[PDB]
Amino acid sequence: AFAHFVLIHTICHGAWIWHKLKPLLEALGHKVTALDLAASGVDPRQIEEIGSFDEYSEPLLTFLEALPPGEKVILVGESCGGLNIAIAADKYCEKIAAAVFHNSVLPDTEHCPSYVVDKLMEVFPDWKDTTYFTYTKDGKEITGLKLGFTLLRENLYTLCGPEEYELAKMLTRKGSLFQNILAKRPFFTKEGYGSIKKIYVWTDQDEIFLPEFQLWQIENYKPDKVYKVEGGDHKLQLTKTKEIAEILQEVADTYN
Ligand SMILES: OC(O)(C(F)(F)F)C(F)(F)F
Repeated sequence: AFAHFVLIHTICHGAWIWHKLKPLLEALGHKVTALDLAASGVDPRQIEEIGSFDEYSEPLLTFLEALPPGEKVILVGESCGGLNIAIAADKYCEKIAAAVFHNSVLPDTEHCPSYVVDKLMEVFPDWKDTTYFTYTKDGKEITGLKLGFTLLRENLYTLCGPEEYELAKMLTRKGSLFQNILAKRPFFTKEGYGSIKKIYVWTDQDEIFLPEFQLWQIENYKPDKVYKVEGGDHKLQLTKTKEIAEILQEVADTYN
């Protein structure tokens, strides 16, 4: 079967990390949309204009609003992309056949939206040469960040080629986890987000979202399906592109 995959990058990244995976899925017969979220990739906004993870998710929400009645998509989110999935599923659960988490945060419905991110900062507290700044938007002080190049090299793109790591140094932008805004956000609902099928893809070779955090998330909010990819790194759509496309074909053949 063919599905329409909507690929959702992580913060400080853009549609471009999917540049290898999107032609592979299309060569399998699938339709693929690779969005730039607010102030990400070649989106015209800067991060200081964005006051929350919900506003940051506007390109995905606008995309889902434009789907004609009865068209469903499979959302695929990498790293912080799981939070954009949770936001989208609370507005458009009928339009989501399934959600695939790719070395991604897995929000739940029993704790606050920031919960999984609070646990990530405890498991991975040293972001090496990542720099931080603050800005104010709608009376809230938000901590922005720009991922350090050594963190990019060693923890995110560990096993990627120098031409893939070069794209990350050239294209990663200032972003924000909006953690303090997520902490005071209403909880993801059981009827929207809680109702969708969740497929959890990960590698125990991930150098930022370490096995303790990912195994902690699997036990915290049980996925409908778990796939463990052997080897690769945090960017499995670059180091294990073929393997991710095979898993996504299986999800397409399972969830309607
Ligand atoms: O997903 C990241 O890019 C961040 F957005 F959380 F910073 C990470 F991989 F660096 F953690």
